[PDB]
Amino acid sequence: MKIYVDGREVIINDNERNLLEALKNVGIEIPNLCYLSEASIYGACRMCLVEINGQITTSCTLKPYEGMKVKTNTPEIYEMRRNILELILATHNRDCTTCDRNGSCKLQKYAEDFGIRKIRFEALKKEHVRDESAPVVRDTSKCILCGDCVRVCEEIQGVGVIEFAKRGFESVVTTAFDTPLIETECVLCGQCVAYCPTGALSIRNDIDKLIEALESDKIVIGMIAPAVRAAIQEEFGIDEDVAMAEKLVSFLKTIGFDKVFDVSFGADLVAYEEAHEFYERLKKGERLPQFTSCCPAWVKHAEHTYPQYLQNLSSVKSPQQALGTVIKKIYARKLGVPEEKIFLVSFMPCTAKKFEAEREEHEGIVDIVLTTRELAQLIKMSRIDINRVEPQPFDRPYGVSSQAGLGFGKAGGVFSCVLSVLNEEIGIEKVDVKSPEDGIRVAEVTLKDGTSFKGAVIYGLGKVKKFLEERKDVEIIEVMACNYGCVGGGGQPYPNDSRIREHRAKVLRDTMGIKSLLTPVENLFLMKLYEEDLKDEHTRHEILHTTYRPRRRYPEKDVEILPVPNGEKRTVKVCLGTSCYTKGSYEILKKLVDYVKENDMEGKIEVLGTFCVENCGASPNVIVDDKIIGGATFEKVLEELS
Amino acid sequence: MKIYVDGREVIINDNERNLLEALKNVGIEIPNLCYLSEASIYGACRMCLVEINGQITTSCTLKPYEGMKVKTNTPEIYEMRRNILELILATHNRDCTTCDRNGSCKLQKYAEDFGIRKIRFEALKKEHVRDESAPVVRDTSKCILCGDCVRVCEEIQGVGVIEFAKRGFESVVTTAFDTPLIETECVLCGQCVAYCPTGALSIRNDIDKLIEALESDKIVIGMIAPAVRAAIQEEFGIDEDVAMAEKLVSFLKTIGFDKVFDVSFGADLVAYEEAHEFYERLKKGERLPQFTSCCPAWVKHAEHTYPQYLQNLSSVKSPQQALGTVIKKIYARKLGVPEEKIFLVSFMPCTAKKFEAEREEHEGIVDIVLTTRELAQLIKMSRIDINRVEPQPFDRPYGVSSQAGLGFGKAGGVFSCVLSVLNEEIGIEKVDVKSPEDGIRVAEVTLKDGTSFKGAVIYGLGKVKKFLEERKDVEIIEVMACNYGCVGGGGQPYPNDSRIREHRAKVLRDTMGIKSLLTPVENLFLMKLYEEDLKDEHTRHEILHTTYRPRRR
Amino acid sequence: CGEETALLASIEGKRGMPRPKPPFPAQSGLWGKPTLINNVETYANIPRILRDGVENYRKRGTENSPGTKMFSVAGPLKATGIIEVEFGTTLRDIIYNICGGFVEGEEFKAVQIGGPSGACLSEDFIDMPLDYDTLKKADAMVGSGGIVVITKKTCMVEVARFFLDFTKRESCGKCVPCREGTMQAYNILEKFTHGKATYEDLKTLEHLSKTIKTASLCGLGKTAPNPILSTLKLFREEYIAHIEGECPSGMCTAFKKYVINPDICKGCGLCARSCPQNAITGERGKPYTIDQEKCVKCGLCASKCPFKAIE
Ligand SMILES: Cc1cc2nc3c(=O)[nH]c(=O)nc-3n(C[C@H](O)[C@H](O)[C@H](O)COP(=O)(O)O)c2cc1C
Ligand code: SF4
Ligand code: SF4
Ligand code: SF4
Ligand code: SF4
Ligand code: SF4
Ligand code: SF4
Ligand code: SF4
Ligand code: SF4
Ligand code: SF4
Ligand code: SF4
Ligand code: SF4
Ligand code: FES
Ligand code: FES
Ligand code: FES
Ligand SMILES: [Zn+2]
Repeated sequence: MKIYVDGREVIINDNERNLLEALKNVGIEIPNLCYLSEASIYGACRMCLVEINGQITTSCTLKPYEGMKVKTNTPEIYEMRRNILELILATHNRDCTTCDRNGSCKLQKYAEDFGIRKIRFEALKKEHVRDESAPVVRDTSKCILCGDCVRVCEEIQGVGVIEFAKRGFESVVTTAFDTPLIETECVLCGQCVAYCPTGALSIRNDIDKLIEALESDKIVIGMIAPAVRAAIQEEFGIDEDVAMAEKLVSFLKTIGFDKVFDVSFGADLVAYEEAHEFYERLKKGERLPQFTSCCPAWVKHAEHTYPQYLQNLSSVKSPQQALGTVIKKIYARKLGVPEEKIFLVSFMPCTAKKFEAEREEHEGIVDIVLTTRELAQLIKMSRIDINRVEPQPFDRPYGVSSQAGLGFGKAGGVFSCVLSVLNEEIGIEKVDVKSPEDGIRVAEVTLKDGTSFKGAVIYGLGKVKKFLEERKDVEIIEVMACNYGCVGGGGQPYPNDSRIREHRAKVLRDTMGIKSLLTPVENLFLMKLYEEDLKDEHTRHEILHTTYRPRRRYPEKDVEILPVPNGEKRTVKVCLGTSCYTKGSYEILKKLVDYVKENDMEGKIEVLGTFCVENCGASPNVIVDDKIIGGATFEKVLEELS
Repeated sequence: MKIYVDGREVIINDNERNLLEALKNVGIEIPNLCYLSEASIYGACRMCLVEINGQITTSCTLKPYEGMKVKTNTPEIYEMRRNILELILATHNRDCTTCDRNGSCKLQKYAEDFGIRKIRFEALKKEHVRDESAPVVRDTSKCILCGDCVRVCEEIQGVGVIEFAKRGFESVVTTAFDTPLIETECVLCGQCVAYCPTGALSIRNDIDKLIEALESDKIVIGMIAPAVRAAIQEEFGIDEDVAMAEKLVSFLKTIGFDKVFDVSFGADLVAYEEAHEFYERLKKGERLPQFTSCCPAWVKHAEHTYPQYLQNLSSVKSPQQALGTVIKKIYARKLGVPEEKIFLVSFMPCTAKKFEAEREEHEGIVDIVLTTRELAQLIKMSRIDINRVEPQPFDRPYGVSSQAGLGFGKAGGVFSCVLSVLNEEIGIEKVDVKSPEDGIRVAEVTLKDGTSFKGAVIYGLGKVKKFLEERKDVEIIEVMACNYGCVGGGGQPYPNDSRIREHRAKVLRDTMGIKSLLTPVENLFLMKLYEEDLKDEHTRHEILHTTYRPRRR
Repeated sequence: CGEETALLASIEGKRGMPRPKPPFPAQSGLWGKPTLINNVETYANIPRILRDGVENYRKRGTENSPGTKMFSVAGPLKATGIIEVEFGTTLRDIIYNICGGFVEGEEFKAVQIGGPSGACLSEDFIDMPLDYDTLKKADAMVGSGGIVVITKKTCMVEVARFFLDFTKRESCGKCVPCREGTMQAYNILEKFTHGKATYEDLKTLEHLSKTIKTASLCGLGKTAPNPILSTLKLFREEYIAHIEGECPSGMCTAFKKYVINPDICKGCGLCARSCPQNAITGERGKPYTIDQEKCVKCGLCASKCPFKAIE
C-alpha cells in the first residue's frame, strides 16, 4: 500500500489498523498524547489531526487505503494542536521541579517543543484529590485522564480499585467516594504508577528519613533485593552490568552504611523454610494447595478476596522480613548492641514492600524501604560515576547467597528454589513444565520415593481468579502480583514496559549464571545460622513465621449533620430512608437540630443521620447510643438522651 | 599532586585554582550551581561542600595540596546539599511547562536528581518583577541571583543596564528603578539571555502571530538569515548540514509559506550600496570614519552613547530591512497585489532585529521576526525529521547570493563584502590585516588608483569605547554587538559559549565554500534589480536609506 | 559592612558584598594593596601599651587575655552604661556589683553578650571569668563587647525571632544559605511565636540552623543561627511550651489575641469545656466567636481543637 504524505511517495505496509501506527512504523511521527504506555488506547487526545480530501480528522482512527493523499501539517492543524496543548496545560498542575515525572514526561517535552510560554486560557480550579495515605501517592491535579491506570488496575491486575468518576470538567480518576487508597482493596502493586505517564501517580519518597538516620548515631544496615541490581543500571543510561550489587555496596558504604547485606540470603533462608513446610503439608495432605507469601501484594489480595485460603498461605514471611528479623533479633545480640541502635534500610523494587514493612505483624523490624528509583536518586545526588566505582563484596555473614536465592527476582524464582531444596533433600525424578497461558506455568514433579505433586507459577495478578476457579489439581502455587515477577515491580525505573522487563530478567539470569553454589544448603553461612541460632523450633517459629488476618471494609459513612470530632457524646442517628421518611423522620430531625441549636453548647450531643436500619414498618427509627428505639419522636429521643 | 577522594588514589594537575576544577578535569564531578556559563564565578551556591581535616568547606575556594583526604559525599554533606537545593526551590517559580529553559535547566535537573518531591520550607512571598515591554523578557521569579547576566552586560557588552539591587531576601537583579527595559539604554543584544541559566531572562515568543498569519488569507513570505542556517542543527542534536537552508525552505513551504527568500540577497544589496557610499565619502572625505549600520544593537548603542557619530553611520538600512522594503515595494507591485496582502516573516539569529522591525523608521515592512530557537520550535512541533527532508532552492528572484553576502553571519562579513565590491569596481592592491587584540582587527587597504585607508572590524560591544578613544586613524569601523558576530546572537540556540560560536562560524564558512558566485556584481538578480527598479537615485534613497536620531531619557 | 571584605568594598564606593578569603585583606585589600584592619578599641589599646611596658600592661587581665575590655550594659538594671572591666571578671560581678543589680520587680533569666553573633547565657554561666579562650571552650564568646540582661518577663523564643529578623534584614543576599535560610528560619520562628508551630518545625529549625552555620560564605551567615542554637540548648522547655501551648512568660500572649477563624470552623462543641470564663457562646453548626471581654489568654482552646482554628 503506497500513500502520499505532504506530497511525497511513501510505502507504509500491506495491512495496518490506522494511519498513525502505519506512519510510525515507517518512521513518520505525528504528535499525540494517546500512546503513553502499553495500556494506552487511541481517541482521547485528538492531537493526531491530519487533512484528507479537505476535511481534518484523527489519524489514529483512519484506515489507510491505497493512493490516499494526507497532509500532516497545515496551519489549521498547527493552530488546533497548539490549542489542544494549551487546554491541557491550562488546568494542569505545572510544578515540574517537585514532580516525579520530571525529565521523563511527554507533556513536559511537548510544552517545551510547542514553545508554550503563556497560558491564554484561565487556570480554572477543580475539586482535585491529594491522597498520600499509602506508599502509592495520588495527585489528580497532574492527571491528563488518559485512563491507562484504570485499564492497568482492571484488565491487568484484576483489582479495579480506581475508576473514572463524574463527567465533564469534574471528570477524575479516583477511588470510590474518594476513599484513601490505604483503606481500599488496593494491593499496592504499583503497576498503575509504573504505567502512569504523569506525576499523578507516584511513589512516596522517603530519602529524607534515610539521610536523617545516616546523620544520627545509629548503626545503619542496608540490604539489597535481587531485582534491584538487575534494573538500577537503566537510570544512568548504561547497559547491563553484573557486579552491580557490589559497586552498589561500595557506594552505600561510602555514604555511611555500616553493613550492607544481600536479601538473596534471606531468600535462600525463606526457600529452605518453605520447602520443609510444604513437605510436611504434603506428607500430611492438609492445607493444600499451598500459596507462597513472598509477594506482599498477593498476600493483601488474598486477605481481601480469599479469607478461606488464608490458612493455605505459607506461614514463612517474605525474604525482606525474614532477613530483617534475623538481623534485629540475632545480629544485634552477636554484636552486643541494643536493637534500638540499628536502623534497617531495605532497597526493594516493590511499592508493596513499603506496606509490608509497616504491617502490624512486622512493626519495628524494617525502618524504611526505598525503591530502586530512590536508590538511583541517592546515587545521582553524589554525582559519582557508579560505572567507575570499584565493586566490593557484601558484608558477612548475610552477604553470600545461592543462585536459587538470587532467582527470586523474577517469576518462577521461589518455586525453582523450593524445587532445588527438595531435590537436594529428596531427589526429583523429573519435572514436566506446561504453559497453559502466557503468564501461567504448571510443573509436574515426581520425587524419588514416588510422591508427586503439581506446582503452578502465576505472575501478574488478575490471572489468579480463573486459575483458582477452574484448577484444583495443584498442591503449591506461586503468585507474583507484577508481570515477569519483581523485575517489573512498581518501584522499578521508568519506563517499565514488557521489553524492559524481559531485558531485566535476562540481566538477572546472567547475574545468576556466575554464582558457584547452586542451592541454599550449599550456602554455609545459612547452615551456620541454623546451627547456632535457629536450632530449636520455638525460636525458628518466632523468627521466620507470621500470621495473616482477613480484611473487610468497616465503613459507617453515615450522614454528618452536626458531627463531634471526638469526646464522650450520645451519637444520635436518625433514619433517613423512604419508609421512615414517610412519617415524621425529617421533621423529628429538624426538632433535634433546633434542640441542639438552643441546647447542647458543647459536643455532648451529635445529631447524625443514617440510612435504613432494617426496622421498617415500625415507625420512624432514631438510633441512641447504638440502641434501637422504634416509634421515635422528639420527646422519646429526649428521654432516652436523659 | 597526589590527593585522596573518598579514600582512594586520584591524580590531579599541579597548578589548579581550586579543588573543584581539579576534580572536574580529572573526572570527579561535584554538584554545584555556580559554574553555569562563561561569565560564571564561584562562592555563591555553597553546594560544593567537602570534608577536609574534619571541617566542612567549599571545594571551589579550596587550594589543593599534596596528600589531602577529602570526603566528597557524607551524610552531613548530603543533608546540607539537599537543604540548599530546597531553599532555592522554595522561593523559585516552579512552573517549567511555560519556561524557555525547560529541558536545558540545571536547577530542573538537580530537582529531578535530588528527589525533591515536597518543600517543607514555606513559599515566602517576594516582590517579583515581570517585564514584557521589550523583545528581551524579564522574570525575576525564576532568578537564582547567580549574577552571570550582570557580568555579561557590564564586562562583555559594556552597557551595564542590569545590576543587583536591594539586599538580603529582597536581593533582585533589575534595572535602575525597575524601569522597563525598552525605556533604558539596553541595546537588546540578548547576550544576557544567551548566558542566563534559568527562565529569568527569555526572548519574546511570537509563534502565535505566525500561525495566525499562516491560517489567514495573506501571502506569507519568509526570509532566512545567513547565520540561522549555521546553528539550527544544534536544536535537533544532529550534525551540521551544508544544505540546511534548502531543507528549511522545503519545510516552510510545507507548512504554508508562499515564498521563501535568502537574506543573503539583502546582504549583497546592502554591501553594494554601502561600498558605493563609502567610496564617495573617501573621494570627498566627509563624515569619516564611516560606521556600519547592519547591527541594530550597535545602532541603538550609538544613538544612546555617541550622538555625535549619528551622521557618521551608514545611511543604508540593514539587510533585513533592505530586503523587506524591496519585497513590499517592488515584488508586491510586480505581482499585482496590495502590500497589505503580504505578511513578511523574518528568521534571524538576533533579538535586536525584533526591535529594528518595530522601529518607527521601518514600521510596517517586516511583520514579525522569529529567532533561530522559534524556527526550531516550529520544526519540533511538526515532528518532521528535518534531516530526511528533500532540499529545494530559495524562491526567485531573491533566492541566490554570493559568498560575501552569506558571510554577514559572522564578524567581518560586511567589511569583507564591501572590500570585495571595491575590488570589483575599484581594484585593491594589498590588504594588511592586523589583530591588535581578540575582538579587534585593523586592516590597511590600498586601492589601485588612489590612496589607502584603514578598516577596523570590532565584534563584541564594549571594545568599541576603548577602540574609539585610543584609535583616531581608521576610515571605516565595523561593529558587531555579539562576540563572533551574528553566529553568537542572543536568539541562537542554547547553550552558546565560545566553542559553540566557533563551530557555528566554521559551519558558515563551509556553507560559503560551496557557493559559485563570489561577488555581488556577479549576482545577476541584484544587477537586474538595480537596472529595473532602483535605477533612479531618488528611488534608491527612498528604498535603501534610513535615518537615525539621538536617544536621551 | 563589619565584615572585612565587605568593609573594604564599601570603602571603595561599591556594594558591601563580602567575598571568599583566599586573598586575605592583609595581603590584598583596598584596590589590591595590603590593608591592615582593626577595631577602634585595639587602636586605643596600642598607645596605652607603648606608653607602658609589656609586663606593666599584662599586670591586669589573664595570661591569654591580657588587658581590659570596654563593655556596654543595657537592660533593666539600677545603672546601665559603658563599663571597663579587666579580663577575667565574671558576668555576675558585672551585673550585680558594677551595675548594681536589677530594678525592683525584675529578675535574671539570661544575658546576651555579642548580639546576633554572640550567644545566650543562663544562671549557670553567670559566674564564670570572661576570657576569649574560656568562652570559646564554654560554647560562647566574648562578643564585640555589648551586654544586655534578659529578665523573666521576656520570652527567649521572641529573642531568637528578633535576632533572626535582624539578620534576615541585614543579609547581603550573596550566598544561598544565608539569604534563604535566614528568611526561612525567621518564618519558622514567627510560626513559633504565633502558636502555629509543631515538632516537625523544631526539627526543621535545628537542621536548617546547622546548614546555615556550616555553609554560609561569611561570618554574618555563619553566626546567624547562634541565637537559635544557644536559646534552644538552654530553653528547649520554653520551645516545647510554645509548641504545645502558650508563652510561659506571656510576652508573646501579653500583647496578642485569640480569634476564631470562621473560614475553617464548623461550630462543633469543645472550647467551652475548658474555658473557665465561658468566652465562647457560639452558634451551633456555625462558626464560633471568642469573647475577648473575659479572655484571660489562658490558651486552652488551641491546646485541643481538632480543626485548628484558634488563631
Ligand atoms: C557580621 C559581622 C560584623 C562585624 N562587625 C564588626 C564591627 O562592627 N567592628 C569590628 O571591629 N569588627 C567587626 N567584625 C569583625 C571583622 O569581620 C574582622 O574580624 C575584623 O577585622 C576584626 O578586627 P579586630 O582584629 O580589631 O578585632 C564583624 C564581623 C562580622 C562577620
Ligand atoms: S506531569 Fe509533572 S513533569 Fe509532566 S508537565 Fe506535569 S508537573 Fe511537569
Ligand atoms: S497499586 Fe495496583 S491495585 Fe493499587 S490502584 Fe495501582 S494498579 Fe490498582
Ligand atoms: S492517573 Fe496517570 S495513568 Fe491514570 S488517567 Fe491520570 S495520567 Fe493517566
Ligand atoms: S511481584 Fe515482586 S515487585 Fe510485584 S508486588 Fe510482588 S513482591 Fe512487589
Ligand atoms: S528555570 Fe524554568 S525550567 Fe528551570 S526549574 Fe525554574 S521554571 Fe523550571
Ligand atoms: S540585551 Fe544586552 S544590553 Fe540589554 S540587558 Fe541584556 S546584555 Fe545588557
Ligand atoms: S537573571 Fe539569569 S543570569 Fe541573571 S542572575 Fe538571574 S539567573 Fe543569573
Ligand atoms: S551582531 Fe548580529 S546577532 Fe548580535 S546584535 Fe548585531 S545583528 Fe544581532
Ligand atoms: S553569609 Fe549572608 S552576609 Fe555573608 S555573604 Fe552570604 S548572604 Fe552575604
Ligand atoms: S473546637 Fe475548634 S472547630 Fe470546634 S467550635 Fe471550637 S474553634 Fe470551632
Ligand atoms: S484563651 Fe482561655 S480564657 Fe480565652 S477564650 Fe480561650 S479558654 Fe477562655
Ligand atoms: S492519537 Fe490521540 S486522538 Fe488520535
Ligand atoms: S427506612 Fe428507616 S428502618 Fe428502613
Ligand atoms: S561551586 Fe558554588 S559555592 Fe562552590
Ligand atoms: Zn513566647
